[PDB]
Amino acid sequence: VKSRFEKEKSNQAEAQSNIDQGRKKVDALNKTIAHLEEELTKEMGGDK
Amino acid sequence: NQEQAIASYEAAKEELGLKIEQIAQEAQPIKEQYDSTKLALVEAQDELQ
Amino acid sequence: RDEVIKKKNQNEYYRGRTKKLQATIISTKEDFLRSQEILAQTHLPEKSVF
Amino acid sequence: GYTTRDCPQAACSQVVSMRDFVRDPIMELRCKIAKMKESQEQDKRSSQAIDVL
Repeated sequence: VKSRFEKEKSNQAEAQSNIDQGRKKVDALNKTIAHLEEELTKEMGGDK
Repeated sequence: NQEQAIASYEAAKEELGLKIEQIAQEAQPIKEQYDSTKLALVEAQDELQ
Repeated sequence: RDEVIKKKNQNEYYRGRTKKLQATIISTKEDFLRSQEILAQTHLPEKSVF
Repeated sequence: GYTTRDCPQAACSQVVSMRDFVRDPIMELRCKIAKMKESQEQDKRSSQAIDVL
């Protein structure tokens, strides 16, 4: 039973690590897309 | 889609945390009777000797 | 001994995560093959845009 | 149906019953080490082959 509990806790820790990796990756990606969306599109769009 | 996956991961994390909580709650008494049997067995062995 | 058993369990769920990441990267290689399949058709821009 | 039967394996000639058999830890020790080594070698070859691609 202790082995099963530590297994479930380890799976929980791995899920938390996956959540942290995904959230930090998506935050960096959102920063990149915010930086690059208006890199050159703003001039053409405002002109149009 | 990454945010959707992260939300699903969070839901799974919370539900599995509830699962581990109930598992610990039911498992601690097992350790309790294990300790009680240990004390009973060692006392019985001492009295026997 | 209990800590060693816990560390064995650590090693083995790390092995499980290794298998999971191997599945992820085989999926990525299939995606790469599909990318080459898309690359097979050229889609060259016309020679007379300008 | 037979009280004593010849040992099926070669390099010997004798008849044994149920009660002569005892557990041999060496056999499952060999089985476990063989399974673990084959698992590690399969993982290594698969990882290297994927690294090739």
